[PDB]
Amino acid sequence: QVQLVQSGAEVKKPGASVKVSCKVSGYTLTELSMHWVRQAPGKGLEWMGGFDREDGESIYAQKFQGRVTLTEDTSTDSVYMELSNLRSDDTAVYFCATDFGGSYFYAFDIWGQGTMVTVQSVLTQSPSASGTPGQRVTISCSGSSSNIGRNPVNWFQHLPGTAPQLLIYSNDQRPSGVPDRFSGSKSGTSASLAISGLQSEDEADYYCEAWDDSLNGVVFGGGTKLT
Amino acid sequence: NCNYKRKRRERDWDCNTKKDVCIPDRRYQLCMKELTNLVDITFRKLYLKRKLIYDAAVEGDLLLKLNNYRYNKDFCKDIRWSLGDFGDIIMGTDMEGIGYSKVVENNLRSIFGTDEKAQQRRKQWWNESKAQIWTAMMYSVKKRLKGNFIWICKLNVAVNIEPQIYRWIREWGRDYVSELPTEVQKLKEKCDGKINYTDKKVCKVPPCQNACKSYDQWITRKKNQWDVLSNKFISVKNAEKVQTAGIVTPYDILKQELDEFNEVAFENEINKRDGAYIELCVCS
Repeated sequence: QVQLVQSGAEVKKPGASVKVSCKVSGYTLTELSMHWVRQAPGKGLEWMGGFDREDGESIYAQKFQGRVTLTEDTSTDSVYMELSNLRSDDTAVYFCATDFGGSYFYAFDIWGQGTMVTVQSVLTQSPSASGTPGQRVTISCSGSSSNIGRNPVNWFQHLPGTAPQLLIYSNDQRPSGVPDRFSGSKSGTSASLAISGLQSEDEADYYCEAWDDSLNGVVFGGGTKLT
Repeated sequence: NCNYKRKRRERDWDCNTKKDVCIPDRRYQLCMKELTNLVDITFRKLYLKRKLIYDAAVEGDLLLKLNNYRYNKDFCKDIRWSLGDFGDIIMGTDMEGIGYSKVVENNLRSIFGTDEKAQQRRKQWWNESKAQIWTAMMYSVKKRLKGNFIWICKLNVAVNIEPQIYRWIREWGRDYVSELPTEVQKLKEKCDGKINYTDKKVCKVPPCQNACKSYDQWITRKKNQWDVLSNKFISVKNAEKVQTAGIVTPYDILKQELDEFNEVAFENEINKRDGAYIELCVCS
């Protein structure tokens, strides 16, 4: 039992600042990495930054390096992320997630419920997919050799309303609770998720994630929605 | 071979590839996938470290599977033995240095250098990185169960530098004490009891005489393996000039690692003069 609980919804005026909390419940914060990602209503998942605990020295995305500052408080067992110079398009839902056992890995495991705040991408996925109960479907991820070629790939099942959940990590491995019908593969410069026997619980948007050596950051794919 | 691990003792120690030493099957299977396909501070610090983490995470994953997902001491020692080999590869003390390992060495030399001052930079880089490599091997074991996680395996015990030949004698002695009861339990079933009224079954019973030739074949590989490994230890201990805290003979390494290690019986066991063997496989 390891929970992540974030603060309530906040509303800010364009240009102001906002600080979101993220508290751990059931394991010592002192060992986790505590990254952060957001998703606007229309747009997809985007990775902002995180605290690489194995080395300290938190890392951020590229066009965010002058707006985000991550703090911590060991007494309250929580993390804080502040965004300055809030633009109108920064309206989105912000998540805190960690890998829980990763040093240089980002197969996020424990996610928060999100925080509603009111004021493309290197990996390329198919714009949309559709299938019928009982058939094989194949969502594909394609990127350069500097992100997918030489690094592991992950997959996510994000149901709008709830937080994403880890589906596949290390390009081949599935967690405990993930059904057996899911499976991943990677070859050359493209990964692909496979759902053998599409059932009714596929009402989600699917993303691929990998580490880009040239960017030194976590990158997400555009997105893919099945029906 | 970064796919799965052969079952325990499916293959024994290889004393033939390099004549001066016996190599355990785990060393061959050590995952070095990313460490080979590598073909400027960032060349080593960031890139080579990531490549080594990707390999260490796999090794720590397949070793957990090798141990039937049991989180016990037998698993921690497989981590400890393998993490060290990763180090001897980086530090240029890999005793095997054959085949796919030759590519890794050339890769490291094109990064750090080739002279004496390169081993130091490589030995230094291992010290300032060995901890992170241990956290990588513990990846799968820690991801698997978010809660209820415990540091069964300890860090400093695994990242304590020790000559490779030492850590392999530790692994060998652990394999010996696990194998001996089995080869004896088989012997007991087919040779216990007396045949007529006072004679031993091995004198006439072929079924017992066959289990003896199996034990005779096994104990001979153990004696020979011990002979090679202990000679290779003497060659290294004599050439290193470091006191390594209380280890003089290779029998000390077993005393440290094994519980209730009676080297008197060990010498008797590997020389076919122990008690149980005479009662079961020696007629007169």
